[PDB]
Amino acid sequence: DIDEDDESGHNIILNIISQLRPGCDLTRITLPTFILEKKSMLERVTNQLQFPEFLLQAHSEKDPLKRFLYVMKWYLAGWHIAPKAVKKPLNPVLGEYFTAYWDLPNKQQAYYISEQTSHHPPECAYFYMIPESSIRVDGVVIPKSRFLGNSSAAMMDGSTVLQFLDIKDGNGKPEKYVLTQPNVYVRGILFGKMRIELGDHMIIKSPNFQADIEFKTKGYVFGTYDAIEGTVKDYDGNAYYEISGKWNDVMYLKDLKQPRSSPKVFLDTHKESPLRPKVRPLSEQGEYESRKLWKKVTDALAVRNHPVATEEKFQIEDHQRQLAKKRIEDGVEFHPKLFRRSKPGEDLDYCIYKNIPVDEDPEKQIRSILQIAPILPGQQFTDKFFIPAFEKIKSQKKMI
Amino acid sequence: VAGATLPETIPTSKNYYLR
Repeated sequence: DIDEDDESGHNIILNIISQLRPGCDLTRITLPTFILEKKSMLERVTNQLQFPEFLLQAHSEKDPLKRFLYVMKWYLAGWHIAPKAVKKPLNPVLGEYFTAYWDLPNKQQAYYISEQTSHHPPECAYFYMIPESSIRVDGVVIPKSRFLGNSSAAMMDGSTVLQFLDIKDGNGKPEKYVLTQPNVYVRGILFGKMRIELGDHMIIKSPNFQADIEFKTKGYVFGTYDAIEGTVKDYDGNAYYEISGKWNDVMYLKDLKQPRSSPKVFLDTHKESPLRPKVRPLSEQGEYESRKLWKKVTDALAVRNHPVATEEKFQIEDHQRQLAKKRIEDGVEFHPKLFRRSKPGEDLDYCIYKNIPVDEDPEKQIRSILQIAPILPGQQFTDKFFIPAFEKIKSQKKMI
Repeated sequence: VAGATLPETIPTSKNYYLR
């Protein structure tokens, strides 16, 4: 039954581990399909966007410190939307893309666009916006895989930039938050049972406040799994709140100005109603659009047919290796379709190619977003979708 | 430059009563 499957999976993984050394990466190593969930990393990112109400609360909050707390709430709430067993998303192919949208209770929509911008090393970029609430998010995921011995990790070097476009700072620019990502570990691979943990530091920074949240690992006897600990501070040394609890259970916030008060409930992740993204019908999706590209693999995963899932996945990744070979032969390199390389000194490697003026009518912003890629039912690809972003910005100003 | 065709009416909250 399943104890026999578990033993054979255990052996398969030991046979991979046997040929490694702590500190080296897993980019060359193919992991088995039975540790895959049925979504691409491009879609997995949208798990973290499933609580837009906290972001809407942040946007309407006048007090800067309280607004920061709501941003922290929005960002922490997404992490527990995650697979239950030891599973990871499919690694996207170079140029794979995924679009999705949300129908928000306030009759507005949220839009999401993403693309895998690099394979060596892996990187994807994503863009998310709620134009009628003046909310814009840009980010990149940069996972650097590492075998560590009894554990392995995705060292998460990406980051996220959140802007409230109609909340201006002293320079008359939108209020900006930069949010980093903790690392994702699997521990117990050598002498235990595998379990996924978050670890190390998550940094959230705004113009006037900052929070360094440590994702702790359990002690031998003391502590719990999934514990977090951090302090909300200004840039002048003043500590205002302490966050504690567990990122997949209840998180607590203690007011540090009142030493007698007790930590109060900040986030109870089992009492939250996530808002899942919507996606265009499969019949309208492109060849390298995530759900369509991986449909044969995920169908086999859903019926636990791992020989077929392994073969279908191999054919996709082998085709990508051949395409990469052809690029070398042609003397060219890949360039993303939807994201332009950022200018030096900025927080992100890549930004969506389309210019979206910060203060223009949100109906014009929505129209510009919908021109980037098919998001809503009925939208069609154009010829221009498939040319590089750097050629689309040349024409975005050549006619001007 | 547009990579996608638009819906006939750009959706907003100000025309959701129609939709």
